[PDB]
Formats: sequence, C-alpha cells, structure tokens
Amino acid sequence: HMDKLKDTPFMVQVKLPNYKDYLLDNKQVVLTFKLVHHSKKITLIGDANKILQYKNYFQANGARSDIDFYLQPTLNQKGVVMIASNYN
Amino acid sequence: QIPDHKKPQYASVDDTKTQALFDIYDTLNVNDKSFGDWFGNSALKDKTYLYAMDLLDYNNYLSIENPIIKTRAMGTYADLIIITGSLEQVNGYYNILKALNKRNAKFVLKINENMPYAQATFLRVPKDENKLFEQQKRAYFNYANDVICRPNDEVCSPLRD
Repeated sequence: HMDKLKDTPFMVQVKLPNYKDYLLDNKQVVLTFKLVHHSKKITLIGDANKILQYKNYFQANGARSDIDFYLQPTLNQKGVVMIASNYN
Repeated sequence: QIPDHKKPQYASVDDTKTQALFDIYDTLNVNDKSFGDWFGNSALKDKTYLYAMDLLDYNNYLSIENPIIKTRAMGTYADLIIITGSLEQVNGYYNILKALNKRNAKFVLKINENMPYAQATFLRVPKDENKLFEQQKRAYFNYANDVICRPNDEVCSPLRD
C-alpha cells in the first residue's frame, strides 16, 4: 500500500495467520479491499445470504455509508461476484 | 469493546509537528479512517475503473483481511521488522516480508515455539548517522515498554528482550 501518509513514523504490531494461508489468499484479499475502499458503486451477485453479509461488513458501521450498494440474489450459484466501479 | 489503553495512538516523537502512530496492541482496524489513509493508495482514488471479481469465502475473508492489509502497508515501509513465533512461521514470514519490504529493513527473528500464530512488529523511524538510527530505535522500544505497555500485557513480550 502506497500513500502520502508515508512520510509518518509508526510502530505497529500484527497478529498474523498461518503464513501458508497468507501466501494462498493475500493477493485476492488485497483486491477486495482495494476495490471496496476506493469504489463508489459496488454490486454483489450471489446467494441472498452471503451478499447481505458482505454488504454489511463492507459498510463498516457507516464508514462507507457513501458507497452505493446493489444486491442481486441468486440461487444456483456458489460464491459471490463483486463488481466495483469508480469515476471522477 | 477495545480497552482504552489498547486503542492505537499518535504521540509527538520530537519537536516536529509529525507525530508517530503507535499500534502496539494490533487494534488499528484497516477500514478505520480515523488515523488517516494508511491503507489504500491515492493511485486509484479518482481513477475511473470497472472491475469484476470472485469474493473469497466470507468467514475466511473476515479473519484475514486486517492482518493481510495492515502487514502489506506497514511491512512495505518499515526499517525494522521483528517476527516472533515458531521457527516454521518466522521463516515463512521472513521470506514473505523480505520480498515485500521496499526500505531494506533489518530483520530480527525471535523464536517462541509456544506461539500458535506468528507476530510481526513493524518500526519506521522519522526522516555516524548510523548511530542516530540506533538511538532512535532504542527510544521507540522504550516508549512502548515504559509508557504504552502494561507490565503483564503479553502482546508486548517481543518488545522487551
């Protein structure tokens, strides 16, 4: 991650998962966060349950109450598809 | 929910206006904008984009989002990285973080075979000059032990050899 707050000193501790899990999923975790952090429209397509859970985690107790979420319940579909878009 | 001394805190490390972030207890949430835009770049902030992806399984994602995002931001820029835990784990993360780090950090591996998960400690210092560097590092580790850490807080054990 690369910000104009990287002039700033820090001292941070992190409780890590199993590094094998990090290796396995870090690239995809970064996408997800990168895409919801910056996006203005998120669309979630998947099981009616799973997409409601993600919409709520993503909304962060209203730290992202400015994102426009659009849910599309499905049935015969395993997984959740996110579509993020941004614009100036 | 989070005890007040465990909340992440800024602290004036000098007569500079630039304060330093102390998250000794791993409680800075990544989605939290309070302390500034540490995580997430501005190379996407207003770029027009449209992307489609398969989300990780939700429970799995929840339990690794904060460590993975925080590690990636902090560990990229640190000058000292300590990895504490089993031999199998500190080794695994030394290779992960040597790769990630863009500021030639020094690595210290502290072996603790009772720790079921490893623990990384990320220090970045402001701005013969090698002697200054060492003294700065000693003052941050003192400010964390004396000021921030409670005597029996166990997260703090890799800060106090």
